[PDB]
This record gives sequence, structure tokens and C-alpha cells, in this order.
Amino acid sequence: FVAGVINRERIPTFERMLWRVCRGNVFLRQAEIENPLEDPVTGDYVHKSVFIIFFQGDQLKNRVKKICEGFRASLYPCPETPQERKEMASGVNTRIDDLQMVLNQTEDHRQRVLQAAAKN
Amino acid sequence: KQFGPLVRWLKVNFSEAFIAWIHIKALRVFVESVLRYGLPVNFQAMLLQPNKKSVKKLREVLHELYKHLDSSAAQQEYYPYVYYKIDC
Amino acid sequence: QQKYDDEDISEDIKFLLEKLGESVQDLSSFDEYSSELKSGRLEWSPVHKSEKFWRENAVRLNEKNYELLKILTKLLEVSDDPQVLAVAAHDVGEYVRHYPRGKRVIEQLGGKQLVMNHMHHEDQQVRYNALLAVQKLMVHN
Amino acid sequence: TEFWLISAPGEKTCQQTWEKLHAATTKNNNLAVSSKFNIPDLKVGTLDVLVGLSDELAKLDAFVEGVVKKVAQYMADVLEDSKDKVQENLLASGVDLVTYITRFQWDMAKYPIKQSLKNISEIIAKGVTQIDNDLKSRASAYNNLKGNLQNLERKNAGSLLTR
Amino acid sequence: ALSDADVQKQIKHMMAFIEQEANEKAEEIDAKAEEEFNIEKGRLVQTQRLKIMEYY
Repeated sequence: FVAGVINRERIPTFERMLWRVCRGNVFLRQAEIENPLEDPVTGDYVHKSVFIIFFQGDQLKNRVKKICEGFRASLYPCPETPQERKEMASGVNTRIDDLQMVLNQTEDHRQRVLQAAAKN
Repeated sequence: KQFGPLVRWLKVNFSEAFIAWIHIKALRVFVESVLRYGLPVNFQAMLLQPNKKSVKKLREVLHELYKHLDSSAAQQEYYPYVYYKIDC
Repeated sequence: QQKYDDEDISEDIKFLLEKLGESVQDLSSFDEYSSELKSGRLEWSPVHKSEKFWRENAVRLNEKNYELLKILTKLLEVSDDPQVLAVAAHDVGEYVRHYPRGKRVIEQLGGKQLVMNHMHHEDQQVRYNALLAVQKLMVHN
Repeated sequence: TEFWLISAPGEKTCQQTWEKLHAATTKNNNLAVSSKFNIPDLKVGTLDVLVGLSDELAKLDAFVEGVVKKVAQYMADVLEDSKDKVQENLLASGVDLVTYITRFQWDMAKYPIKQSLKNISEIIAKGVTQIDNDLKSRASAYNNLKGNLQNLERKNAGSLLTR
Repeated sequence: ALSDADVQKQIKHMMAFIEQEANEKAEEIDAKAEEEFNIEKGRLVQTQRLKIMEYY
């Protein structure tokens, strides 16, 4: 399906469950990240991999959503082969940089205001 | 006089229900084989009346026979071979 | 909040407060704000801080072809008075917060880029107003 | 009595004799009774349709298990040709369950070979539903008549005060 | 479980099913073509004949 996000802890058993669903109908998109970013919920730089299957059947996709719910598999993509997906990725990078720089400015402003608030 | 044909009623209706039951189970086996394999051929359904206490031996035999096929996925329903139970 | 025995004091305070409330309610009008921006006479005022003007009249901020919001963009590029620019940034932030769908129009207009520029303004208040405006513009981004 | 309905991949025709006659590695070295099966050759549609079909088949088989064992229990209550202890089973296809299981054949007459799988499942579901409902009505009527008979017996039971 | 070669074999199985679906859809469109032939042909013949007979 996608080189999504998983903490790589139940990926083997995730493959086993998907092999108990279908007989491995489609090769699972495989990717791994070394020393990844902080997870939004866990709040730590946890290791991440991903092993997820693409499907053509509707019931199969429903089961994939079910097993993604049952497991710790974050999946919110727009998996489109053509170039518009990569243009979307570039725009996402631009927004990410904007978020980073505004967050830095806000943090510095907060620090200054807090120092003044202490001294008063 | 109700009991008279009541025997025929219940016996015939149980006959129909049982026939439907075994037919459904055969369809289930056909579907399971056709899914666990691709374009299928002579999957060889088989009937077993297991001897007493020899369930463990039969499970071992079938595991040795066909556990290479999956080796990771197929228990209560996940066997290395298509499996069903029948009461009688 | 304090209570006085002289009923006259309480009655006069009630009168003055009520009529001042009425006066500031009368001040609150999109026509006033639009005139301020059309002639460029920008300054902090109760209209610039009236919650009903930002919330109820958020549709009024959606001008014809968003020309008033384009005037905000023009002032983000043109106005050099720091207070006027802070006013523009705060008003843009209010408009985005009460109408997130206009933020895409702002990005098309390039006003968002102007607020990115105004983050590093030479006056701290303008920096703060631009910061809040962009922070509102970062919703769902 | 317990029977098992298994199946192998079937890559080779030697699998026919490996599962039945191959006493070296077959079931308990050819001690458990081994018998071939009749299974129709039926068309399949698409994969998600097959997933839905398998789920529906499992659910319907569970319901039919309930139905068949329930009619067996009601016949046991009737106490004729089946009892909760003796005559543990009735006759399917007019023969005892062992003979029908051992010689199970496909009833294409009722479920034609050229009907899709879903249509056959639907036909079976309708047939068993109507059969079960009608038999429940008949058994309820018979049990109500029995209860009325026993109530009349109780009214004619006691001593010279209440009998 | 399955090797990568077996994954390509299962892709080929998906292809057999896809071609089966294609055949089904093409034959269904052919059946619908026959049905519309019958219905529209009868309709047009009826309308033209009725016009001619009213003229008559």
C-alpha cells in the first residue's frame, strides 16, 4: 500500500495476520527509517519500519483497515503513482519548513516574555 | 394422530437440513481451497473417522506433510491444510 | 462593584456605563471598518477588537472579489507605519480564524508570504501580530 | 462420532492416493476410515465476492448447525426413531448419518451446477429457513396439545377435595 | 511462506481473474446490445408502421 509508519514491533505478526486473511495476494510495500523523528503521541524517537499490502478488493481493503486499527499502524497517505504525488510531497516539505520556522520564532518570543514575567 | 405424521415431518425435515449442512460445508471447503491456492485442481477432499486418542498423531502427520506450505500463518481454524469438523 | 449609599451615584454610573455600551455598539459596524481601510486610516479601536465584528461579520470581510482583503495585502506591502501593519496582521489573523477558507485566497494573493516577511519586522508588536496571524494560518497545515 | 473434512493443494494426482491409500504416511497409517468426496465444479467470481461468500457461508453453516441439532432435539422430545441417549441420530437421505457422510454426494437437482455460488447459498438459506420455521410451528402445536392434555390430567389428579 | 516467484505466480492468478472479469463484462455488454437491439428495433418498427397506417 504505502511506505507508511509503524513502530516495527508486531510487523512479523502483522504479516502473519495478513497471511491468515489472504494468501499474500500482493507484495507488501517495505521501507525502514533509521533513528526516526519523535512520534506525535509516544513523544520519543522510536524506531520505525512499515510492511503494508495494497489490495484491489473492497472487502480486502476493509480488512486492511481493520487490522490497521487493531495494530499500531499509522496510515494516512494519498498513494498516487504519477508526479502530482511528488509535487504534493514538495509542497508538504515547504509547509513543514514554514511550521518549523514559525515554531522557532514563537518559542523565542515565549522565552523572552517568560524571562520578563519572572523579573516582574 | 398428530404424532402419526409428526414422525415423517421431523425426519424428512432433519434430512433436508442435514443435506443442506453437508452441502454448505463442501462449499466452504471449495472456497477455502480456491482461496488458499490459485487456479485450483483436484484438491482432494477427504473424510476421516479419527480413532480414539489418535488426534495428536493425525495432527502430527498432517503437520509433517504440509506445514512447509505456509510455515507462518496456518490452531482453532488456522491449519496448514484445509480443515473442518463434523458432529454425528 | 463597589456599593454606595447615594442612589444618585449608582444611577448615574449605570446611565453612563449603559450609554457607553450603546456608543461602542454603534461604533461596531463593518461599514466603519471598511471606510477606515479604504482611505487607509488604520488605528486600534473597538471596531478592530469587537468579537461580533470578527465572528458574525466574517462574511462581510469576504468582500466582492475580496477587494478589502486585497487592500489588507496591499497595506502589508505598502504601509510602513508599524502600528498600521500590526493592525493589518491582527485583522488578517482574525479573518483567517473566523474564516479558514479565505486563507487559501490569501495564499493565492501572496498576503501569507507578506506575513512570513512581517514575522521579522523591525518592531516587536508587528512581529507578534504577524506571528499570531501565521499561527492561525497554520491550521490544518 | 466425529468426522473431519480436510483438503490438500492437489498439485498431483498422487495426492489422491497419498491422502487415502498411502498407509506409510496417511491417517494413523491407514487406521482412520478414509473415503473420497463428491464436490461440484463451480464458477468463482471476484476475490472480494469470495471473501463475502466465505463469511456468509460460515455464518449460514453455524445457523444450520443450530437448526439441525434443534430438530434432532425436538425429535428426541417426540421420542420416536431418536432419543437423547439411544438412537443418537436420525436418517439423512433416508439412511443413517454414517452411511450418508461416508457416501456424501452432491444434490445438483436442488442446487443446479450452473447457479453461481451466491445463488446456491441463498437457495440453501431460504430452504432451511422455511423448513425450520414450518417445523417449529408444527412442534409448537404438538407441544401445546401435549401441555393441554397434561393440564387436563392434572385437573383429574388429586384426592376427593380437588380431583 | 511464498517465495517472490510465487508472489508473481499469484499476480498471474490475479491476471487470470482480471481477464475473466473482462470476458464477463464484454459478454454482458454483448447481451445488453442484443436486448437493446430487440427493444429499440421493435419500437422503431412499431412507430413507423403506425405512422404509415394512420397515413393510409
